[PDB]
Amino acid sequence: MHLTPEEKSAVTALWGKVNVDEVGGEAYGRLLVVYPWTQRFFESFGDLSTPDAVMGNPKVKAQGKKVLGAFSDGLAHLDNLKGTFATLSELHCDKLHVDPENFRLLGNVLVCVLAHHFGKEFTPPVQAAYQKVVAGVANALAHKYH
Amino acid sequence: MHLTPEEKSAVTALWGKVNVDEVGGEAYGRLLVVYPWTQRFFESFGDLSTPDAVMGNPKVKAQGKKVLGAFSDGLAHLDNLKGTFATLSELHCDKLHVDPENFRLLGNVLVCVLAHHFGKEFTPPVQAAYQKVVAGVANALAHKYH
Amino acid sequence: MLSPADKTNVKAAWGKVGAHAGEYGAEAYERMFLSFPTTKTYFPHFDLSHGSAQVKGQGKKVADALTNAVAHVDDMPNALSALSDLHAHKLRVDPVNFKLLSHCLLVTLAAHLPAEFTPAVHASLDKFLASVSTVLTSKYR
Amino acid sequence: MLSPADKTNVKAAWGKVGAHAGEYGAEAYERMFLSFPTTKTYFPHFDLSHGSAQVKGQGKKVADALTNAVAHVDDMPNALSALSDLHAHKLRVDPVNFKLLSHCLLVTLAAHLPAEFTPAVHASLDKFLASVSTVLTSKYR
Ligand code: HEM
Ligand code: HEM
Ligand code: HEM
Ligand code: HEM
Repeated sequence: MHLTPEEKSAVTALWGKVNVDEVGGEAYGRLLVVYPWTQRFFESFGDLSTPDAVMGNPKVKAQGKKVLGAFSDGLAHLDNLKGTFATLSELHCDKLHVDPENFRLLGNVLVCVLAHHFGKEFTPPVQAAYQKVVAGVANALAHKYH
Repeated sequence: MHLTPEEKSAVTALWGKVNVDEVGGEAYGRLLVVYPWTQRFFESFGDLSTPDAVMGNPKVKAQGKKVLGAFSDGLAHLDNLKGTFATLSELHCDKLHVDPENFRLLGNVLVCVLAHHFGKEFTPPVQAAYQKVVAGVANALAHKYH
Repeated sequence: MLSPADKTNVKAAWGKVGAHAGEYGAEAYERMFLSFPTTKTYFPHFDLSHGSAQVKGQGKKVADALTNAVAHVDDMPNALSALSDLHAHKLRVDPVNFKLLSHCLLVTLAAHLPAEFTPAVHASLDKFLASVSTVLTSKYR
Repeated sequence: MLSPADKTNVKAAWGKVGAHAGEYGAEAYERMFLSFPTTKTYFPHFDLSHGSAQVKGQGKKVADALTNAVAHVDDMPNALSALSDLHAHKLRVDPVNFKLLSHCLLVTLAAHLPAEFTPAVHASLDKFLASVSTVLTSKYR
């Protein structure tokens, strides 16, 4: 993984207009609606019966906020994602048992949410830069699996 | 690429017994029978209509030989597969226009052929070592695509 | 399998695409060529610069096919029969690439249909494009 | 779509597996856990060491399901219906992992059936395991 200076500036400029908590809850709710097998980790969260129940569930919103907050802090370390997500990688493998294909699905749902939120500002080149970033984050979180 | 001492020893010892030309012709033939859309690059090779015709076609066997011969040369440079295959990477992208998913398909077919040829000697741990290596080589060959 | 509710969702969303289907089809291809450069290996004969007539024409033909599938959603295999033959016997695009274009069509729709792209509609569109992709690769072997 | 020749090939190959089907199911999971370590996330409650009786048990169950599928090759969705319900609504294995066990299945048959794993039989078996996987994931959404 490698970004040009141009790609980096495009990622950072758009991320400055993101409400991390709102975007986090909308991407993580849409992950659970669109790919419902990812609900397997969240039986303790209550009502996930319909799309409206998922999107309105406060435990789903809390999880999204935690996950995007970590993603966000990762954007300050684009030159060292493997070193930044090393400990979280170990935790997702050894303790949480999350298949890393889930990270890839979240990445594509997040790109769809940014396009929905920014409309025409989310141009083809800006999408291409974010596609590299989410693949890089997913690769960094899968790195310590064994 | 990083391989344990155990994985590297498993790879090298088995490869000392491979007849590169025979295994090459068998693996490339099976690739064209099992995933027939891969025949799109080989319209000048002759009759590819039935399994027998593909397996007995001399141009398929020569192509198999070629490809496994270069694969074999890569096994001598396991610490730097990207630098070793940089020139062929650019050739496959810019001149031959081959989608790199084809490299992953050949890798799995090659694993099946090694199991067919060696039997019980191709144990679970030996297969695992080879899975890492074919994945490494496909990634090295896709590296210079743009 | 598409449920009755999915069918309703797709028909509503594609109806709001309306006359822009061909422009959106072209934008989805441009998005895929930039984000996933290995897909450019199937178009070495194309001028791939932004706004080329070849890319605009490909966009329009792919939109027309999707419009035919929405109108015949209960009989897709028969409606897309000629295209499933062409992709299996002549173009022979590896099946992984259908998932990359479907993703780029979903991004394109999200960016142009802010009111209509709800969670439930996103889910129905994703399923519909997976079903179209399944029909177009059904005769590969 | 499985042709008459594919069905004949699959029934002849699975017939030779015979009473070894459970042994071979177990070896396929063992091959899969070592080759693709991410699939171990679905069995945190298992002892995954070589020889494990829990892996042997899982191998036998899967192999019996496949025998049932071979016997009902023209009626697979109904014969595997409980099993498609279980994977979609309780186990929720991501669909990508069925490709990985199918490859490991094929490697195991090659390693144990040299005379029978011809190019044509290998192509029919891969088509059959993709059909089984398609039925098992058909109710996920
Ligand atoms: C960008 C990708 C992701 C990032 C950065 C991320 C990050 C995190 C963080 C920071 C935590 C809290 C760790 C702690 O307790 O110290 C966490 C917990 C967790 N994550 Fe991930 N996550 C990601 C994707 C996912 C996905 C896709 C899933 C499953 C679909 C998942 C499942 C979980 C679960 C089950 C927990 C524990 C929740 C709890 O105990 O309340 N994560 N993640
Ligand atoms: C292990 C992976 C591979 C290696 C190491 C490899 C290597 C090679 C080599 C050494 C050549 C000869 C080039 C020359 O003229 O100097 C070649 C040619 C070629 N390769 Fe690859 N190859 C691999 C996989 C594939 C696959 C999977 C395909 C497509 C299914 C493919 C498509 C081609 C084509 C179309 C040619 C040109 C053949 C001709 O001259 O008619 N290669 N490759
Ligand atoms: C939603 C999935 C798709 C649909 C509905 C679709 C539909 C079509 C249609 C209607 C045509 C034109 C046939 C004609 O000229 O009459 C076509 C051609 C073509 N498609 Fe597919 N397509 C799809 C996916 C793909 C993908 C993923 C690729 C490659 C990445 C692709 C590559 C091509 C190519 C190379 C041609 C021939 C273009 C030319 O030379 O004019 N298609 N497609
Ligand atoms: C050919 C494809 C497969 C078939 C035919 C199949 C069939 C079965 C069967 C018959 C059972 C036992 C159900 C019972 O208790 O009645 C089962 C359980 C299970 N399968 Fe699948 N399966 C397949 C693929 C997979 C894959 C790829 C995975 C994950 C990588 C998987 C994960 C599981 C798990 C975790 C269980 C529950 C095991 C336990 O805790 O006892 N299966 N499967």
